[PDB]
Amino acid sequence: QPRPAFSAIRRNPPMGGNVVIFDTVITNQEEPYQNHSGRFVCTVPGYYYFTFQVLSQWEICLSIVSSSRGQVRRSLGFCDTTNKGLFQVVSGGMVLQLQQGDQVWVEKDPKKGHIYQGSEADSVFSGFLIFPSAKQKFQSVFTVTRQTHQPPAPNSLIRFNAVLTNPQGDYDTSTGKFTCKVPGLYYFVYHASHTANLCVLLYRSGVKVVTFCGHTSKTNQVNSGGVLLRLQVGEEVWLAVNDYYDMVGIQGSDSVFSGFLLFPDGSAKATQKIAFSATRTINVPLRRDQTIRFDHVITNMNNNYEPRSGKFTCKVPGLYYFTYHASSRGNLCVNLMRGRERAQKVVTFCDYAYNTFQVTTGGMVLKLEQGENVFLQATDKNSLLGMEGANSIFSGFLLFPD
Ligand SMILES: [Mg+2]
Repeated sequence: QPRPAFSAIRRNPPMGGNVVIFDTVITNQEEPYQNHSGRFVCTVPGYYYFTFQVLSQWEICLSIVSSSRGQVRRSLGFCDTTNKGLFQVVSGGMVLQLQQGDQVWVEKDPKKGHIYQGSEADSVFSGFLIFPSAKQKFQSVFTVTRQTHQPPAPNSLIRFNAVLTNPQGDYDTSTGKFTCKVPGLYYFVYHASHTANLCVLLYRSGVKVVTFCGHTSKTNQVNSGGVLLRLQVGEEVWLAVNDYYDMVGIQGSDSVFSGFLLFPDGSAKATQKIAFSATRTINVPLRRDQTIRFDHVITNMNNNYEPRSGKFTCKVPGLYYFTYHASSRGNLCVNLMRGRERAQKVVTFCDYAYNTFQVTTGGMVLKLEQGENVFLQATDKNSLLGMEGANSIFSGFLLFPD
C-alpha cells in the first residue's frame, strides 16, 4: 500500500525564483517531495491534501500551484499584509486530484514575497494522499471556495459557491452545507481571508463546535480553523459568521473550506482508526517549557491522546498529521515536540499580535514509533486563549490505516 506523505521546512533555502523551496525535510515517505526544487511529484494518482503555514514579517502572498504534462495550473492564493515587522503566519490548503507525473508547489507573488529567514520560528509545506484513485462512492472529499467580493451577512451561514473538487456532491453549494453520506471520522478545515474582523464558527447538526476569530483593520489576514468529527449518515456540517463577518480578501487572497473522510465506520480494523481533537478551556498562564494541555476532548478514537497531559502517545507506528489552531491576544510561540521521556523540538511556530486578537495555526506530518509522544510546548511568548468564541484546538490523525 502506498504511503505518500511529506513535510518540509525552511532553513537554508536556495535563493531566487518565485517557487518557495522548503529545503529541510522532516518527513518524506516514498520521497515524493524534492527539497532541491520545492516540488512534490505525484506517483500514486488520487486525491491529496496540501497545506502550508509560512512565516512573514511584512507582506506575503502565496499560492499552491500544480502542473499537468508540464502545463502550469494557477489556483487560489493566501496573503498576509500586516506589514509591521512582526511574525505573522499565512496559511492555506486544498484537496487536489492528481495524475501520475503531476507536480505541486508553493509560489510567492514577486511583489509580496517576504518569508522569514532565521532560527526563531519555522515555515512548513505538507501534503499527503487521502484516497488513491482506483471506492469513490465509499469516499468523501471536497474543497469549495467563496468567490464573491461581498461578505456574508452577519450571523449567517457562510455559502461557498464555487467548487474546486466535490466528486460525491457531499458539499451542497446551493445550501452551503455538507451532508454526510458515508458515516465515519472526517477532517474539516478552512482558511478564510479578511480585511476586517472575522469570526468563523463550525456547526455540526445545529450545534456550534469551535469558533476562531481574527481581528484586523484594513490589512489582509487569514483566519484558519479545523476539527476532526465522527459523523453519522445525514448529519450536516457548515461554517457561519457572527457579528464579525468580514470575508473581503485583497486581490490574490481567497477563502477555502475542505473536508474529507479519514475512517469509515464498519470498514477495516478499529485499532488503527486513530484520531483526536481536543480544545483548551483552562486559562491559567503558561510558563516556558510547560506542556500545553488541551483538556476538552471532542474526538479521541482509540484513546491515544491524554487530555490530562496534552500528550499524544503513539500505539500504532505510522505517519500522522498533527495540526493546531490557537487563539491569542498577544505574542505566541509554540514548540511542536516529539520524543519519548525526553522529547525534542521539531519546529517552533510563532505569530505575533499587538493589541489585537488573532488565530494562528501550524501543522506537521510525522513518522512515529510505538511509544513516542507528540505535544505542544509553551515558550516565553505565551499569549494563548481558550474559551467559547475563541477556541484553541490540537488535532492529530493516522495517515493510511488499511
Ligand atoms: Mg498574528
